[PDB]
Amino acid sequence: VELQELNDRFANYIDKVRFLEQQNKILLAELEQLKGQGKSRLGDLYEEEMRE
Amino acid sequence: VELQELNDRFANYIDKVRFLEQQNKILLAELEQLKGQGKSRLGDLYEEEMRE
Amino acid sequence: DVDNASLARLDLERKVESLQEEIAFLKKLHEEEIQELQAQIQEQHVQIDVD
Amino acid sequence: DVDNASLARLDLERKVESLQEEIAFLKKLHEEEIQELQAQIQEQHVQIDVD
Amino acid sequence: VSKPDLTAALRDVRQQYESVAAKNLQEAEEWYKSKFADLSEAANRNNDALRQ
Amino acid sequence: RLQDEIQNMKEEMARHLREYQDLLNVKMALDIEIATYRKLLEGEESRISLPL
Amino acid sequence: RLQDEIQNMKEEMARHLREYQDLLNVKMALDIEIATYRKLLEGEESRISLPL
Repeated sequence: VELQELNDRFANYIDKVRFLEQQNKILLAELEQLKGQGKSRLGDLYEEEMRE
Repeated sequence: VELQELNDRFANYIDKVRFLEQQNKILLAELEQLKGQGKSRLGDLYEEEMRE
Repeated sequence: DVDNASLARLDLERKVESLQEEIAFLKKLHEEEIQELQAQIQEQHVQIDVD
Repeated sequence: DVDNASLARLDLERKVESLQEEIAFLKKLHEEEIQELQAQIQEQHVQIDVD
Repeated sequence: VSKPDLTAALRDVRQQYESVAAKNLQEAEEWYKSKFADLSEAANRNNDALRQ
Repeated sequence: RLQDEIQNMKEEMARHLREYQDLLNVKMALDIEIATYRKLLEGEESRISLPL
Repeated sequence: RLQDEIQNMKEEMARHLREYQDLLNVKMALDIEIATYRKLLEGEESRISLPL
């Protein structure tokens, strides 16, 4: 009974892993956007305007 | 020994809770650097053409 | 007065260049507000403050 | 020749006009991003319940 | 399961105050930028009609 | 006025460092609840892991 | 006009300097999680009981 209660306690801490793996996907999306897709394209577009 | 391995397995999944907490805190320490400098480090190549 | 105006355009361009790092900042700090408003909508649904 | 110098000066005019709105956007969408992110970093955390 | 969580209700109120404190400061900074743009370009309009 | 908004912004950011201090009081309560959830996982899998 | 364009960029920068400082305060809360994960390893070594 303590085996099953501690089995289901490790299952509760796996659901706590899934919750922090979801937080880890928020802070990952928030890392990429400005650095990756912001100034790469918005620089390239204005770099051709100020070259003109 | 099964209830003890499943206690230590809940300790392993508490250390996966701490691991996804530590991964989201690494992505936080990287995204603050990549917001603060990730515009400017991709600008400074193009914008130093434009400044010259 | 094309030169006197152009020296004045370069002091405006110095603002524009610096402020166009700041466009690239601004246009993706808004995609990031839409990720972190999707974080505050997500994060009552999980978790709650994490149980 | 005066038209070509006016085409040069015209890009930096229309830019420094537009970039007054891009500052007025920058302040908001930055301070909105940092505040939703610093709400995420608080929702990161804990519940328990009690015996 | 008979723990309809009080620590979640105390976690909400903290993460909600952390979010509110950040957003109430960021709103005040973004209105300061926006009000500075309005007042500066109203001062430019008056300068420029006074140049025309 | 734009030089005073650079100063009001530094002090609004000094106020956001207090809004984040009061959010950090709630975050440190969740971090104590995580340090306690460790001891609950440690206690429950130990009830499952058992004597001679 | 050039003096105002120079002040507008500094107010935007002066806010972003603490938008990253509050992301370093979020990273400091992740170091409380890293400090708590050592008590999770001390807790896992305790959790197993190694039966009896």
